[PDB]
Amino acid sequence: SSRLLPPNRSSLERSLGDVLPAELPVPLRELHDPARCEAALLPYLAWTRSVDRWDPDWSDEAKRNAVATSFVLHQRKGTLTALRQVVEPIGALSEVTEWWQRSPTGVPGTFEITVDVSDRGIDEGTVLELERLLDDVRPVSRHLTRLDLRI
Amino acid sequence: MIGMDRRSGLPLSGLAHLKQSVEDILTTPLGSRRMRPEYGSKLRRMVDMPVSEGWKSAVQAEVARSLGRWEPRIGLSAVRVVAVVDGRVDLLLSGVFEG
Amino acid sequence: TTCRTADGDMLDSLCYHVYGHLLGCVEATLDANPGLADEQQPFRAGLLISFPDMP
Amino acid sequence: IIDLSQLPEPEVIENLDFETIYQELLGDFREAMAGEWTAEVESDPVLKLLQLAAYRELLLRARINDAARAVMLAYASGADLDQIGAGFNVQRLLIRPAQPEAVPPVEAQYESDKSLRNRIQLAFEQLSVAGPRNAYIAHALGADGRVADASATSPAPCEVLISVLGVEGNGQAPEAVLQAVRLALNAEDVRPVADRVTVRSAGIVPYQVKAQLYLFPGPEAELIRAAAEASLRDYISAQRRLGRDIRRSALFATLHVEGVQRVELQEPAADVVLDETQAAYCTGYAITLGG
Amino acid sequence: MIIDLSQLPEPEVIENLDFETIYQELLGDFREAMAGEWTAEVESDPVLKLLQLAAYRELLLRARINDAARAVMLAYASGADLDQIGAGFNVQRLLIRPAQPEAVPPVEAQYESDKSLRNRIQLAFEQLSVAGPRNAYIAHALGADGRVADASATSPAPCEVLISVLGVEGNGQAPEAVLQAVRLALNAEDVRPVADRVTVRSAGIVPYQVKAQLYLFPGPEAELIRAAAEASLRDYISAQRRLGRDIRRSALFATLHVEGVQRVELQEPAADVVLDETQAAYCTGYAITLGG
Repeated sequence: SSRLLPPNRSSLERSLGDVLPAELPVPLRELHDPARCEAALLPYLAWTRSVDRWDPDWSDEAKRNAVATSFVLHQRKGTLTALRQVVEPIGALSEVTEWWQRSPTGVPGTFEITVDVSDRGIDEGTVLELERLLDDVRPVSRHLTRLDLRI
Repeated sequence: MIGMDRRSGLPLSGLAHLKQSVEDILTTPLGSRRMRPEYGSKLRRMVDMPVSEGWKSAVQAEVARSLGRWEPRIGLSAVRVVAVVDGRVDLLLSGVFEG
Repeated sequence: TTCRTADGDMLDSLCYHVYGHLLGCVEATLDANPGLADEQQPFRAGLLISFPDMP
Repeated sequence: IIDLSQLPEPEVIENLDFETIYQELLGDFREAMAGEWTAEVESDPVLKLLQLAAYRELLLRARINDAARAVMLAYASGADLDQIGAGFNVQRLLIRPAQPEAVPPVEAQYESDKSLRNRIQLAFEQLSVAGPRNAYIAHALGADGRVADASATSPAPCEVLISVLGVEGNGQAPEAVLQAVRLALNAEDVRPVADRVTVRSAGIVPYQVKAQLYLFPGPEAELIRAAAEASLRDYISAQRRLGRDIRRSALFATLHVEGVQRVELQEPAADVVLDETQAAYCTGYAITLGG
Repeated sequence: MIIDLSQLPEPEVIENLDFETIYQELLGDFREAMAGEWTAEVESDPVLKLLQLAAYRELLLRARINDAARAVMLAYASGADLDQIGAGFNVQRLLIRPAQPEAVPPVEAQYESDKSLRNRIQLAFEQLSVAGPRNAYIAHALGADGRVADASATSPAPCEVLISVLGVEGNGQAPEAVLQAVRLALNAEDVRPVADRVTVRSAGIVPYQVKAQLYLFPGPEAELIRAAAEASLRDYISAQRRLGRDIRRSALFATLHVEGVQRVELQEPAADVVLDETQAAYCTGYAITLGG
């Protein structure tokens, strides 16, 4: 810089001291913070966090929490407590079924779940995603493809 | 040797480069340069000290050190006080040319 | 050997005062210092450099 | 499991060319010399300093980009995924390492790239021990004489249909290799769930390809015809790596190399389907030229 | 394809000189010629004033011959001696800045250095001279500016040569303004009895739309590999602005099947385009989409 020069300096040295270093940003620590990645390279981080399902229609607040909480989701896949948070952009947390609410010892099929989803933002469509968005959280043979919904 | 001028950027070679080579020695303090800490003069430490007859011989002994390091093509002859106005002492830096 | 700066202390001067030479002595200081080079080279008054041994 | 590290390069910082970096520095030089700039100031030793500076952050914008490549798993090179895989509990293993049977012929070998990268990609699918769709897969890749797995369930619940496919040669995997997955899935599954291990869960039909390619009047037809299988013989080994489909266009696009003007296909009348259950095998190929 | 002058062997006529091996010969030619009548080899003898002239002025004449032998060789001449090599090969020394000043200090007429004449005298052979073959009709057809590359043909042997000029301004058609701009150059830079039928082209914009029903996995990389296959489509078609112009169906499979797509469906390319040199091609656009 011009400050790194000795006290004796011309205006030429002080000018070339302000140009010849030519400092640059180093955007390298920002690559692993999902709240500080740029929007053009956010799905690179979503790949290494193994975000299984992705939509190019969400807001960035709904894209970055799927990467930031990709650990807590993938740590507990068989639980309900991350089935609650896997449906984050579709804002819905209403009701869930369990064994003893049905009196005759469960359904034939040993209680596949029929969860309750309550969306209010999008009304057209928004059904055909939830049987496959919830597929990774669902185990391969602990549930059946029976599903319940609400608009 | 052909270098460029400090101001105005013009490449001047023979003896105008010789004079600005000396005045980069005398006016840089020590350690002000980057990665070259043993460069420059202690004349900035001699700034605003009383002009005694031991101050004169300490400037002759320090210009000769600092020009002896980074100016081998100048043989220093003498440094003399030639005038005194309020604060402004002025020194006739005389030396023969070698190299 | 942790030292604290002033608002005008500079890196190549400091590790010349500590080590005695500058051949291989600045980048070894920048190696074992997190976020030192990110800070501006005319230092602020309260940043700490841990100078390593064998530069 | 699809490789991301074969795409065009992402630029985290922009990589400008040499001229607009240079003119940006002159715009910084006119503003710094403001009030005292003259046209005689920008002399020959002054401009060649600015041509150095325009060359050095051309090497710094290339340095920030090359650093940002090797941090992301997309375009990370060797001896650096060990720094990333330590953050994902992925350590490379030893495939017959340096045991000196005789001391000067040292035979050292580690795990290579682009499958170690898959194990870093399959890191978060190994945390959940309650068995999602990929934890039955990612724990079944512990063996060596196989290829990756696909999971499905047609029958009654807690009956897992996993298709253990294997790349070692002509089709069928050995049944002694089949028993290793139940030793690999004991404290990884759910305890009430119970799997059946089917090696070929749908069946194998024999496939071939016969292509009459044309090459340009030009370079030699010996290494360019053989270069068509360089993108094909690794493509067939990657079909049951995901257990997914081949197409008619898979028999076209895997034969286009540098120096192709037209191709030809006869072996399928229409394309075949290979689902998550269905897989197949290709017996023997014959790709020649029509000219 | 020229050879550098720094790898040439040294010639025969250029000699290293020595004052002693001329002067010790003049001693060894005069001492035997006196037959012992002169034997004072002290320098104060006035023959050694003169034998140090006949060995010094000869060394000047031996050097003038070496100076003149370098002046007639291309790898050693300089100054006004490459002007004589330059005047024989119709090559003149350049003018970077002009000769005449407007101010009181005279601006020197800046000529290029003699190290760049050796560039230009040696490139005076591989130079555009006449449009004989197919590689020279097109390079002599670079008089206009708003235009991309071109190729030539000849349907009969004895008379006619065909050049199908296409210029990228709008859709790639050749305007009638640059039809005459080509024909102004080919009248004196061709062989004289050419029937240079410089039309626009036989067929220019033959609109080749593309559509691709891309089928992807809906995961995280579905935005990145969709634009990566789209970027491979951009520089492909931009390389198809050509008379090789092999617009196809299966050559666009490898463009779009990049690493991880499931399949593709090309609708408007259904068959391969039949190829001749005379016609041209154009792509009007596309409507890229996801399968779902």
